[PDB]
Amino acid sequence: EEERAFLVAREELASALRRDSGQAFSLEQLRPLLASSLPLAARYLQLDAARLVRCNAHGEPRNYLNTLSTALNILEKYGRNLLSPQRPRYWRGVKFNNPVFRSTVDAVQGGRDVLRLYGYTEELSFPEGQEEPDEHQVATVTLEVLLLRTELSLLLQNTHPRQQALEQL
Amino acid sequence: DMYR
Repeated sequence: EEERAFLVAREELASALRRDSGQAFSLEQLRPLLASSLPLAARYLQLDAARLVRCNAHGEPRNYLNTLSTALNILEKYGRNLLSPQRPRYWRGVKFNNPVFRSTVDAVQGGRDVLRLYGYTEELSFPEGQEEPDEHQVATVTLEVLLLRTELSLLLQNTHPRQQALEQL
Repeated sequence: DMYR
C-alpha cells in the first residue's frame, strides 16, 4: 500500500541515475524517500544500512558518522563510475591495497559488502562471465548509498525528519 | 586512484 509509493520514487530516481551518471540530487528530490514511515529494512533493500551504522557506532557520533559518510561518498562514486557512458579502464578490479579504498572504505565495517552489491562478486572483482555491469542494480545501490549519506548528514546537523527514531542506532 |  504505502511501501509501493516509496518504491516508485526509489525506482524513478534510480532511472534518473542510469540516464545521467553525474546527476545530482537535492533534499527536495530525496524528500519522499526521507519522510516515509517505513523501517530501515523496508527502505534499504540492497544496502544493509543498519549493520553499516551500528557496527561502526563506537565513540562520538560527530566522529563515526563522518567516517561513515566519507566511506559512503566514495562508494557512491564507485557506482557512478560504472554508470558513466564511458567507464574507467580498470572498473572490474578493486584492490584492497589501493590508497583511496583502504584509507576510506576499508576503515568501515561492511564497506566491502557494498562493492559486492555493485557486482564485484569473485574474491574483489567482477566474474569473467560478467562482461558489463548491471545498469539497474548499480543505480539502485548507488541511490541507496547516496540516500544513506544524506540521512547521516541530516543527523549530524540535527535536521532529519525522523531524528527521534534513527538515534536508536 | 580508486581501482589501483
